[PDB]
Amino acid sequence: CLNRIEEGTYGVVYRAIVALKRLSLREINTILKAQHPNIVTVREIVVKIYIVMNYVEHDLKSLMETMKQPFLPGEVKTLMIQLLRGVKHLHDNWILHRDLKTSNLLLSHAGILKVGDFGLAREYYTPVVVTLWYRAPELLLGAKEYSTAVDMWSVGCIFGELLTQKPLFPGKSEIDQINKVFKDLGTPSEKIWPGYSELPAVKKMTFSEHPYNNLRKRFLSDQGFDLMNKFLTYFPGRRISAEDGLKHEYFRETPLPIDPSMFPTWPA
Amino acid sequence: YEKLDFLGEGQFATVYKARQIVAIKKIKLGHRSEAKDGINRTALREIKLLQELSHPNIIGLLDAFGHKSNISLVFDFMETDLEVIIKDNSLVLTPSHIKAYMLMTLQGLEYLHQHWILHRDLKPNNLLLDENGVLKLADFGLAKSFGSPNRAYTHQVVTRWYRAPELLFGARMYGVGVDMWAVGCILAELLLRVPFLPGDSDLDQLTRIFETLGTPTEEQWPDMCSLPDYVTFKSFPGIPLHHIFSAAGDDLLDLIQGLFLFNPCARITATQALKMKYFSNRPGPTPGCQLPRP
Amino acid sequence: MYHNSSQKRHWTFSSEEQLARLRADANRKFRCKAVANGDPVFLEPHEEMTLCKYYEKRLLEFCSVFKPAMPRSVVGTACMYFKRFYLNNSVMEYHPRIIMLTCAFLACKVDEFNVSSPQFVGNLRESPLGQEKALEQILEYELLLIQQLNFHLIVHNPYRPFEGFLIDLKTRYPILENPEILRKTADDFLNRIALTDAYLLYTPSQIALTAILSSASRAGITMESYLSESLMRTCLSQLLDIMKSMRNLVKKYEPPRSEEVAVLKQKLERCHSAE
Amino acid sequence: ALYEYQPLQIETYGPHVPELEMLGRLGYLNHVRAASPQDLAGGYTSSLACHRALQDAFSGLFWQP
Ligand SMILES: Nc1ncnc2c1ncn2[C@@H]1O[C@H](COP(=O)(O)OP(=O)(O)O)[C@@H](O)[C@H]1O
Ligand SMILES: Nc1ncnc2c1ncn2[C@@H]1O[C@H](COP(=O)(O)OP(=O)(O)O)[C@@H](O)[C@H]1O
Ligand SMILES: [Mg+2]
Ligand SMILES: [Mg+2]
Repeated sequence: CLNRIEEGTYGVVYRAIVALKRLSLREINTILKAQHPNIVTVREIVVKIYIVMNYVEHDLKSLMETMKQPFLPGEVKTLMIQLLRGVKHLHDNWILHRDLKTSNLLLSHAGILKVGDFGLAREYYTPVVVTLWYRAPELLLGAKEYSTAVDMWSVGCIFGELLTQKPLFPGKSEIDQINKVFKDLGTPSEKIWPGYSELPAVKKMTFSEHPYNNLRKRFLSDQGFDLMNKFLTYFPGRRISAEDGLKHEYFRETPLPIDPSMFPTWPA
Repeated sequence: YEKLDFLGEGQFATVYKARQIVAIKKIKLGHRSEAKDGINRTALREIKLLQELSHPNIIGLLDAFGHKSNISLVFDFMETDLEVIIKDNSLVLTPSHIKAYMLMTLQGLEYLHQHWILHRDLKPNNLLLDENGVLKLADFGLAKSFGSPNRAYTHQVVTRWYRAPELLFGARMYGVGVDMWAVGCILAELLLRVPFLPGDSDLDQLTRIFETLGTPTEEQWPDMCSLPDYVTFKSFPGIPLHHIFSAAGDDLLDLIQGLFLFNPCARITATQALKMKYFSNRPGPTPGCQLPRP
Repeated sequence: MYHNSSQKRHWTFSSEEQLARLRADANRKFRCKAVANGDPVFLEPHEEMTLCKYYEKRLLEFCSVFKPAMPRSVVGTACMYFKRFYLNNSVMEYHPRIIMLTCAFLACKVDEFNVSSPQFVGNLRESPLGQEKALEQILEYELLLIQQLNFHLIVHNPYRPFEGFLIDLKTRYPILENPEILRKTADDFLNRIALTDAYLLYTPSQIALTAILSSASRAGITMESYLSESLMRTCLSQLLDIMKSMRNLVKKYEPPRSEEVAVLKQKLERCHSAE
Repeated sequence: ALYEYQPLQIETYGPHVPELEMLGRLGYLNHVRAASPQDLAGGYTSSLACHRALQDAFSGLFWQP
């Protein structure tokens, strides 16, 4: 071991170049089942239990914290392409990650985004998952069942963070998070959201009404707005998927996705 | 101090036995930004708090040796926790046992609150039982002093199961009530052997609280709306207290109701709780040597 | 509370003789250690006291312009830590500058004044290299200060007792028309008590009462009736004698001399460079 | 073995401070900052601040090392 890169609640990672994460069966099985170029590649398993991974130089959140100019649209689009490929590979393997955030996203010098942190991933459930700043409204309102829409929301929020280098909904509290989502997007309705009244939170609580589609003032192309609204579709069954998002016309625009190799360098 | 056994690991630190038999809690460094801070703030807080405290029902800090990297604390060996007693189905909890546990907890909190200090982390596994059945509070990482209208700390301190509605509604400033509610929850657990309000989400926790004890009104909470995280609720009738705890007597029902008022100011304190008729009523609380042992 | 606290049990002394003998013991111990390691370069204990007073004033100035604003409790705790550390240690071993910096850092940590290390050193009038070097020395010496304080990290200051006595005078003393006009001057007197070693000899309640009564006497207002009746014969005499000793200590204190502190600083740098 | 409450007693080495329940009766709370309704919601009253100030004012006032 060389140095502890960061500390975690249920696992701590050291640099050695490889990464040695000390922690169980759920995480290792999920990480093994999803080998991919855009997914953290486990090299071997050693014994406390340790997992050896291919070392990446940086993560997305650290890069955002220590850089002043905004992201250029081309590398945003390239990172979205890589993220969508990864989440679609996870979906094909019947894997729900539920822990998609900029901290988990790892970016190397070669411009390759390689997701990890499979502690919260499961085979498809658990009522309370996903961080508050990226959790979907369905799990916020106590939905006992959920699907790929929970990862789709996290991807959309990560896109919103990419656009402005600031979290879209950094709610101080769960009630504050719900209020922020309702204010920025507009409160849902039964006509907009079928099965609204069935949600446990609405049955036992009351919220405030807000005008619809207030997120546009915060920010992106018109096709970018269409794809963003595809991320912020309230209805879980209507929300777009990664496969269709890859097919969207926003990925073919004037700032075409630059290749991963042409990435401006940053301190290591 | 010859390390001889491993006693578990948490998020704050790692604890292990040593030869009188003691337990060392060695603190691991925090995050990357927290590694540059030096000695962990939780460890320093606990050091000062247990250095200024002395009571038979408060855990005793003995030594705080360490090195440059981090710090390590030493405490008396604490045989078991209260959560082990509760979760063990082979242990029958007679009303005298509940009375004795509540008495020890309330006396410890009385001494703690007299010195203007809030535990803010009350829950059964934090109450440690020794080989002589002397319950002692522990895990003073979140313990902070109260009384001065100058320092306000995060409301998200207690775990979701034992969090008072004043904390759940996002209160900057609070008093002893945030402890008392937790005590009541512990009491409820001792009466049911299962968590009283085992909510998964904090909003679900609020729904469980209001479904069990009824939605509060402006009569029982004069300034409930004033809180910033206040959320409106539907008026649940609330299960009557005697239905939830059938075997508990009238005095125990009054004690539970007092511990479970929605108004933190009107919620009974440790001194008031010890002065209720329940503790002086027959039967007498069990001694330390007669408490159940796994 | 103070009446059962580590400060009362360990860090309050009978008189200045104990303080002088402890400081002389520390100086002699360092001299013996140096002579065993392998004569005119060692400074006398009074010179050590002069340097300690000068760098305590420097720590006061540091905490005065600190950003974010330092609560008075934090600076009081820092000064108490400085006095406690240098009561049993020698300036010839550990440099006063880094020790006062680590005292301020530990006071910030203990008093729940959350400031990050880069934020903590952004108030330093040094180069960025100087700031990061100061950071490493502070991190090195924090545990040393912790160990030298006997892990007694809670310090009771006279500001809260001063507020309490002001409130009590407001409510239970109709004779005094307005105690508020007696605050500011007392505050100034409190500052003087900070400079001397009265923090190591008398409890904060006595210090606050002495400051209030000195402010009252300076304005000509006499309130012996407050002590006699409102506060309800040996006890009153002892309190009066304690106040007299406080005023004598305040009068007797002498500020540092510029040429003297310059010479002492040069000598101290010589000792630290040599070993 | 029954139980009957004994008020725990520790010497403050100073003048007696009034009991918490009755500070407002003598007008002690008149000379403090009134607690805002947000603090009252969480169970914080100016009585606590006044009592803490008075308790720390009279603590150790009569002590001789
Ligand atoms: N292979 C790697 N390359 C770069 N950074 C890594 C790598 N593995 C882990 N990390 C760092 O470690 C952190 C993840 O810690 P993690 O193991 O998720 O802790 P926990 O699982 O307890 O939350 C991330 O912030 C990331 O920056
Ligand atoms: N004084 C003590 N004597 C013996 N064992 C102890 C003592 N204090 C703590 N322990 C053990 O060490 C472990 C500490 O973990 P814990 O404090 O629960 O972590 P966290 O606070 O992060 O949940 C507990 O499981 C407990 O059994
Ligand atoms: Mg992680
Ligand atoms: Mg514990």
